[PDB]
Amino acid sequence: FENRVAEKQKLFQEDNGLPVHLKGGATDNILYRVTMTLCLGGTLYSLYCLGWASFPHK
Amino acid sequence: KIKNYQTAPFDSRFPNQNQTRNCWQNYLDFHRCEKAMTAKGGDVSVCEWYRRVYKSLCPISWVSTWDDRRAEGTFPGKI
Amino acid sequence: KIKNYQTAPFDSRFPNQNQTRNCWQNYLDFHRCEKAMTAKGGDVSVCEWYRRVYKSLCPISWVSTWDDRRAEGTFPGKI
Amino acid sequence: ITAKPAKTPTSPKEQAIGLSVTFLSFLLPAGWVLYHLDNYKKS
Amino acid sequence: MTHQTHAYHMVNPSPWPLTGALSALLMTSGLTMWFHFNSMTLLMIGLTTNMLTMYQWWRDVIRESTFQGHHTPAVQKGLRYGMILFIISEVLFFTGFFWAFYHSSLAPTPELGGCWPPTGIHPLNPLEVPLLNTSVLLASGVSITWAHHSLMEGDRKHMLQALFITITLGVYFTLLQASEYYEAPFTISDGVYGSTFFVATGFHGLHVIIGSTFLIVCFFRQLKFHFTSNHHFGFEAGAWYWHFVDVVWLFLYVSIYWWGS
Amino acid sequence: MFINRWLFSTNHKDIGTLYLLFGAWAGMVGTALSLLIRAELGQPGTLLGDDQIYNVVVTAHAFVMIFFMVMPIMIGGFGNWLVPLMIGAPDMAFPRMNNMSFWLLPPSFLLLLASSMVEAGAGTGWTVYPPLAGNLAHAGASVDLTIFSLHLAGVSSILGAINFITTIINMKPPAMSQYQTPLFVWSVMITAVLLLLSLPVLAAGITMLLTDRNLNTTFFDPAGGGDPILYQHLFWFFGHPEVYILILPGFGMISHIVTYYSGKKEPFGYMGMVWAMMSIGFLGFIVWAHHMFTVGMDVDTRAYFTSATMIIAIPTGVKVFSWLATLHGGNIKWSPAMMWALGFIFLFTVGGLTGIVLANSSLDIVLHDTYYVVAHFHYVLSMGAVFAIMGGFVHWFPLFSGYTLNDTWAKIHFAIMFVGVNMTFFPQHFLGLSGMPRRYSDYPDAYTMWNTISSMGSFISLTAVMLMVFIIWEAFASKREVLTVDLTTTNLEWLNGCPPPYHTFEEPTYVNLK
Amino acid sequence: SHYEEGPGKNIPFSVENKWRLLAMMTLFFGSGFAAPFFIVRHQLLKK
Amino acid sequence: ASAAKGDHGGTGARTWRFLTFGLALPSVALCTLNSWLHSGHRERPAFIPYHHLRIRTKPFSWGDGNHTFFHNPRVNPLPTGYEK
Amino acid sequence: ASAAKGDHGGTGARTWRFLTFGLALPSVALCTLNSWLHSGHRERPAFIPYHHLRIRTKPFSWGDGNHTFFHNPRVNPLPTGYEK
Amino acid sequence: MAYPMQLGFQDATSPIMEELLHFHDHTLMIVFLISSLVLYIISLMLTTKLTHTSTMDAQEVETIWTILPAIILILIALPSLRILYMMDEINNPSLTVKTMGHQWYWSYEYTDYEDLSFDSYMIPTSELKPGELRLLEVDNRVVLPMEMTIRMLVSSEDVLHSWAVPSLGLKTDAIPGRLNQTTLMSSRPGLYYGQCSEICGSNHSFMPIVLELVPLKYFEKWSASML
Ligand code: HEA
Ligand code: HEA
Ligand SMILES: [Cu+2]
Ligand SMILES: [Cu+2]
Ligand SMILES: [Cu+2]
Ligand SMILES: [Mg+2]
Ligand code: NA
Repeated sequence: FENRVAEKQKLFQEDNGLPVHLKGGATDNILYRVTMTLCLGGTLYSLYCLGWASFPHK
Repeated sequence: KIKNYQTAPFDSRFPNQNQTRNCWQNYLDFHRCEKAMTAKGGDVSVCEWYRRVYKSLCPISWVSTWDDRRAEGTFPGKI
Repeated sequence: KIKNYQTAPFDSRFPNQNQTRNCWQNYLDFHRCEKAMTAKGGDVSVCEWYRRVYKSLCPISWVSTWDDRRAEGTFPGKI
Repeated sequence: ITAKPAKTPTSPKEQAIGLSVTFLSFLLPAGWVLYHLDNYKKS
Repeated sequence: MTHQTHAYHMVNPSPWPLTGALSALLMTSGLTMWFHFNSMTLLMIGLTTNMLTMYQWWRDVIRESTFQGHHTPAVQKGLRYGMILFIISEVLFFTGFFWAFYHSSLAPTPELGGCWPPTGIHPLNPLEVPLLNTSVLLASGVSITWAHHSLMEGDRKHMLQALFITITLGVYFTLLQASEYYEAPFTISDGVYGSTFFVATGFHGLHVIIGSTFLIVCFFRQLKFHFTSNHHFGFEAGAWYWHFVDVVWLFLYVSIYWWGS
Repeated sequence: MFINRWLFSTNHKDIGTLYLLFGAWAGMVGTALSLLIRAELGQPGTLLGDDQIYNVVVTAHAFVMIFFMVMPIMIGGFGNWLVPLMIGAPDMAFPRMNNMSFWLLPPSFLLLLASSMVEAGAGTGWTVYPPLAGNLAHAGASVDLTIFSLHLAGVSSILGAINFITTIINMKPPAMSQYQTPLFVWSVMITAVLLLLSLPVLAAGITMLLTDRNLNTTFFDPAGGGDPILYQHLFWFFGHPEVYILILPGFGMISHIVTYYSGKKEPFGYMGMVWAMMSIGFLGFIVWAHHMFTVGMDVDTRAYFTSATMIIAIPTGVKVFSWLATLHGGNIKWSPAMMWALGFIFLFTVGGLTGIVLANSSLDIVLHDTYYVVAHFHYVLSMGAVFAIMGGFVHWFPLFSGYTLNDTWAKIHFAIMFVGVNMTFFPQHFLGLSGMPRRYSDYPDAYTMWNTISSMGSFISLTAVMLMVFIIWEAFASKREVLTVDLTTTNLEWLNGCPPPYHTFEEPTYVNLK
Repeated sequence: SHYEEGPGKNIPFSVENKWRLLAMMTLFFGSGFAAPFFIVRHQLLKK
Repeated sequence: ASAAKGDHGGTGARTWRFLTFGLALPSVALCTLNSWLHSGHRERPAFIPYHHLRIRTKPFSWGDGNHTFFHNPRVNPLPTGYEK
Repeated sequence: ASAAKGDHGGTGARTWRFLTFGLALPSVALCTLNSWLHSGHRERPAFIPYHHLRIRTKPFSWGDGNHTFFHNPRVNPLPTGYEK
Repeated sequence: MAYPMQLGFQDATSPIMEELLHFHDHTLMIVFLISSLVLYIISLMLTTKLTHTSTMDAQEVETIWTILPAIILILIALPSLRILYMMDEINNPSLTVKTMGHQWYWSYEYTDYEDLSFDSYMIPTSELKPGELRLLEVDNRVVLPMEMTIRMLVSSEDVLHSWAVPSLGLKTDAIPGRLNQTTLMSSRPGLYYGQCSEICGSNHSFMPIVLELVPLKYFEKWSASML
């Protein structure tokens, strides 16, 4: 392959005020939002299950 | 030859609070003696001792299940 | 019940070229059976098997020395 | 430890109220459940 | 609030800890839904958010070190202690399982036949596949060492080559172990013998997979030149972890496969 | 932005604050649970109706106070806030990971709450011993939910231990040796070592309990050749260390408080003090079986365990005496915090002596599983850990907030709690000697008086905690900001003012290599 | 970053109004203390 | 057994390469040859309904809840005996 | 058992001095206390002329050639039985 | 058994329990000593205006406060261990009785000669005859000959239980698959109560143990009347 590390150093050191988890571009953002969505959605889902199970369902 | 038996006496092989082996061993030993004496045309009256001891120490339920197991041939101990 | 004995048969406990334990064990077992059957008022005819086996396998000299030892009470095996 | 005087002093009356509200938030909900223990026990 | 004059790393606020914490909630309760209300959705969602979190968290660590240069010598030294301490707790984790094993096998209960292995159990032969597994893992302990040295000497081709061999060896062990699991005449439900055998070697097996992907990560980072001949902590940790996995196996082999059967 | 700051934090101070808040909340849950216990036992007969609810409550009480109140407050709260400040560090070694240690706690607590809501809850005792905890006597998700809560809490603290040890060892001023770090820092380092080594054995143990309930393994089921006693060994191998983990940070705080309010530059016998905590930490790993004296172990091993357990009093003795030696000749300020510390020194001594009585396996036969042991651990935990937690809290509260408490109210608070707890637990020594078992929801008529007095003492303490909530309100409501603090020369944490800025030690301290 | 600093500013709750604080504290500790009692009730109400 | 292959079992990437290809890998081939010049097939064990085996205190949360995860019909009997 | 005394079991002469006097030596005192709060006297064993003991295929090249080097009359019988 | 407003141990019914009472008196004497010493010192330290805030030499007194406690501990341990060994002491019993804990009652088995077995349940407070003890009465007591060395073997058929009888100085856990042995010996006839001492579920508080000690002669007839 070829060494393109220096090029990525520049992209990430660029003073754009972005935190490292987003500094990489537009994709970091979609991943981030996908992750947060599943976590919150799933958390809501689990709370619901906890509720159903809390009551005798049989 | 003892039948003036009060109860299983102290056995140095099993000197501590845990007597699980004492019951177990005497139960095995008996059935092994009984088998030998019955398999070589002899007297089981020798095997008596062990039955008294294991009878004194072993919980009823253990003895019942072990017997049932021996009947169905799933007794894990080598008799 | 065997007395139609040819010689000590194959014993899976002692499957290799070294048969030292085979002799030893059978010698022990016999004297232990003999003692039990004599000590609980019974038949030693059960203990026969072991005597035939150990007799077939043990060298004369070993059997002699072990007996002498038992007589003087210096037999190391626990009978 | 030395301090400036209170920036928004809590007069005795204000304290009395604050103490009252606090105690109540601890005693009421539990008293309600406890009072009704029978109503639940009988099933 | 000036320019910092210490060599440490102040990390940007990150959502990954929250996300990872939530993942843990999803997996455990997902496991609870699976075990009792026979459903895998929650567990599946949990597994997914967990990978996403590990991917992004470690991605950032790379960004912060390789790309932003925050791993000064002080920071690295910290990372070393962290890794070691982590391995130590893993050792104690496995110690619980060796305790269980030794406890059961040294004092076999009446219900087992009062002997070890329990009557009815047909243990595997340690001179067959288990000997093989042993030689495969130790061999990868040797190749990973060659990898390390190639790296320190700046030899990119050999580092990649040695790293590759190490990896195929670890993959090979996984396949062999998986085959044995299938071929084995006893199961996890076969009393304390099957219990002890399968959770101890099962967890180790799980660690062999974790170490392999860790090394796979190191492989790709090397393809992209992330490592310099002097700064390559990700690899060192990958290697230490690999030797731990190697050692734990040696104990299983001697204890459970050899002595315990 | 509330988010970036409070949910995505990487600041040791904000995380420490989050822990103090969580721990304060959990303490209310735990206190409520302790009152339901005494409510049931405050009059002969049954109050709750079914004794499984009682058992569920007794269990929850223990987990909440231990895992969700004491540890988060002491280690997560005071640990994160003070550790970096005392050694001149910018933050912890792994500030992002540190945030996960905290966020693993709410989910973990949720699972514990969920366990008592589904099915009939887990009425197993905090020891959660099998077969009672097995899938037969406790079928359903409850115990499994309990096990998972414990996994998360374990992961949280293991990760925390790694952080504290790394930080304390790697991030001090280059010239400062370990023998120049304050005692609290040492106390939290030793605790972290204990957590690192003990928590994983617990995790292994409860994972085995989990597979027994759901994967048909038989580690603890005799049917498959397992042994319920194996569980006990693994659990308590973690369990004794745990009790020392709950008190060590407190030993640290008490040393700082006694030193400060006596007007001394340093505690007496600093190295004897370091030696003592290491010794306690070490010996704390080889005495576990004193919790299993009625289980049927060989007499020789029982003699070993009582002998070993007793040597722990020697190093503990040098600490008690060193605290007293610190007071010697001091210019004493009778502040609330100092009051809490004096109470600790005495109460802890009582509770520890009582533990020496129980160390005797012969005598423990008749004391084991009676209220005499409940009296012991409540002296060392409810009047040890908690008293340290209160002294440390009123002492450093101004550093955390920038505001001061009303000292008179604080003293009123101490006085009430001092009465409440003694009234509550002292009588229980009688119950135990006279034979009252633990974990009972009702008792033979003869034990009525003491149980009655005891339940009454528990309401006094209730008053004290309600009062405390008010005290915090009034401090924040009045807003008396701090001006000057005494003895900053030997108390670094205060040097940056109250409260310290978000980022402290942006420029390191300067320490000569003389 | 540009987070605010000083007394009453390093906390996740506003302390600008003593009475609104009274309410939040009340809810906070209150819900905490109340939880066990409602769980016991919940359990008594299934059977 | 024991061990002693002359010297150089330390220092030099060339040395570790040497050990990798001259000792490690060959050992793997030998154990592979052995593990295949031995590994054929163990006759499936006689089924006897021991109570300390084929444990079932709670059904597995998958399949029919009576089959272990890597169930192998040829060698793993159900609690009632072999399958087919 | 196990072990874990907090940290510092490495680096610094002060540290090793600390371990020497705070852990090593105290262990020796404890084991000394034990080894003396236990060590009294084992009643001399009953003499039985076993043939696998008190071996004599060639006389010792010292004394009367029938006494082992650190012969202790109270506990070491000659082949013929105890001395006095 | 325990009486209202009791402070210490129940009166001793056996010799080891007597031994324990005395050993406890001994230990308590010491805890009073230490605890009073610590309180006196604390009050001494807090009652003077004299100050000495400069540094004090560490080591010097540290030896007194290390050696002294070491001596005191040896004074508690010797006796402790002596008794510990007596309790396990090689006894030669004249009867063996087994008890098996069950979820919510104890069952007894005397099987030396016969196959005598019976369950023992708590008598509900609503079926108590006047003068009977509320949560302590059992319908079928465990009768044993007074003044004899009985061997008790404890186990369980379900969860853990603990068979205890304070007055006699006994507590042995009942563990499934395990037989634990303890040695009983009463020096007086009478009724002696105890209670399950290991959490076993919902009715852990309601499965007492009542021992009835009478002369041999009466034990034998009772055995036979129980089948
Ligand atoms: C803060 C936690 C804490 C601490 C610090 C300790 C400290 C001690 N505890 Fe205990 N203890 C618990 C909390 C704690 N414990 C808990 C929770 C349980 C019950 C768990 C359960 O089953 O649920 C328990 C139970 C427990 C048992 C089990 C009893 C049974 O179940 O039957 C035993 C047994 O030995 C014991 C002993 C000790 C000892 C010897 C100390 C020693 O560390 C004390 C040393 C302190 C002193 C000795 C006082 C100061 C010293 C001096 C002034 C010097 C002079 C002293 C002498 C010469 C004697 N404790
Ligand atoms: C840290 C440990 C801890 C604490 C503090 C307590 C506190 C209390 N405990 Fe205990 N309890 C245990 C842990 C603890 N407990 C354990 C382990 C068991 C055994 C469980 C089992 O058997 O399985 C037990 C069991 C137990 C029993 C035995 C139950 C039985 O055997 O049936 C009893 C009975 O009276 C009891 C009562 C009390 C009471 C009245 C309080 C009261 O003191 C409550 C009063 C309130 C406080 C003393 C604390 C207030 C502090 C705060 C609110 C935090 C403040 C916050 C900040 C400043 C940031 N508890
Ligand atoms: Cu302990
Ligand atoms: Cu019970
Ligand atoms: Cu019980
Ligand atoms: Mg118990
Ligand atoms: Na009650």
